[PDB]
Amino acid sequence: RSVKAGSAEDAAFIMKNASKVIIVPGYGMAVAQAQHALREMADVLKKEGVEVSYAIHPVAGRMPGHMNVLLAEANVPYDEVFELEEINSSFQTADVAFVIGANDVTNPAAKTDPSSPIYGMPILDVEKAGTVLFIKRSMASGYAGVENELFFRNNTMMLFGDAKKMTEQIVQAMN
Ligand SMILES: NC(=O)c1ccc[n+]([C@@H]2O[C@H](COP(=O)([O-])OP(=O)(O)OC[C@H]3O[C@@H](n4cnc5c(N)ncnc54)[C@H](OP(=O)(O)O)[C@@H]3O)[C@@H](O)[C@H]2O)c1
Repeated sequence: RSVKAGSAEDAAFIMKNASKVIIVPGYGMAVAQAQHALREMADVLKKEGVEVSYAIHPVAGRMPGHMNVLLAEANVPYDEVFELEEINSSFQTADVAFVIGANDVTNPAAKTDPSSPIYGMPILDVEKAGTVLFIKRSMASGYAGVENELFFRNNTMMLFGDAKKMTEQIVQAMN
């Protein structure tokens, strides 16, 4: 087994109702729907009084300064957005981590065990937050998709489905 239960229905808590998280725009996120989903989410939801930064290497997806496009091109802000080495703060208070579409960018293997097929680095210690929403089908390859057992601790994880189903059910249609 792993360590989760409700899919996006859970986001509503770590997303549309989680004092402190970090939208981690991975490959799907912006190219999934998050781009405009986490966009309205980071707004209609940040207004509730919840924080939302972005936990991802400054390259989690296609180009480098691109995942910030879904944040900018959509509407979400990048001032509360931390690339990588500075994520030590985002996840320092985030009692969650909406890890949307990321995959090898969060490979906590470096945080858990270097045995991984790669070497990892200062990823975005996402599992090291309250909950975590790794939204994607399942066999997410990415640049590595290796060691990522992060989905085995306190309700922190991945929510099978498309990043478009992520914010659509939580911030766009919980119940
Ligand atoms: N950006 C650059 O210029 C650059 C340059 C050199 C190295 N890198 C490195 O490349 C890595 C990138 O990490 P990352 O997490 O962003 O990358 P990935 O691991 O490259 O991420 C791809 C992930 O997004 C998902 N995905 C793809 N299409 C999707 C879709 N249509 N809808 C929903 N999900 C989709 C995939 O899983 P699912 O199919 O399960 O969704 C996949 O696992 C980093 O280690 C980085 O340092 C980047």
